[PDB]
Amino acid sequence: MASGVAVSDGVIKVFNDMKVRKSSTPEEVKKRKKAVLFCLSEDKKNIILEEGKEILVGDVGQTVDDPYATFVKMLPDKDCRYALYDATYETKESKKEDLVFIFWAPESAPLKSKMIYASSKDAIKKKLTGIKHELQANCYEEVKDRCTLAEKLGGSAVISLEGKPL
Repeated sequence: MASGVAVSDGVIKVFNDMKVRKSSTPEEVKKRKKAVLFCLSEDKKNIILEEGKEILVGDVGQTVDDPYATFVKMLPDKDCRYALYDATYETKESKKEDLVFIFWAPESAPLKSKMIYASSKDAIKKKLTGIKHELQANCYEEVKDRCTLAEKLGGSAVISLEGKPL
């Protein structure tokens, strides 16, 4: 075989920011990374992060009518990626948000970017340290389903996944 994968540490650097809501004023809270999509290093054996594959939250009402759409959009089935999505629902009380690790691993992915990632599923967490929530999918229907992603946050009372998507 040829298994192997070593995180570049930074994966935690960006994760430590995803755990918390890096914001403050009204001109920042909207610029929160709703989901950070990672990607296997060039070496093909090191867990690292991307540069231009992170969807914000304010985009929903800034330059993106559908934020959740941007995800699956750049979430092909030929490229296993790791994303830390933080769905925002509005139950019978007030708008909230739940951080989750949308484990995107398309079973139809390339063995040259699948045999690692898959087996890497545990290697990555080595840095996450038992991530709170999670949601692994292998189909646009499973990843592009509000009801599904709304399960990790509690879709019992959730009237919407963003006052629109649901």
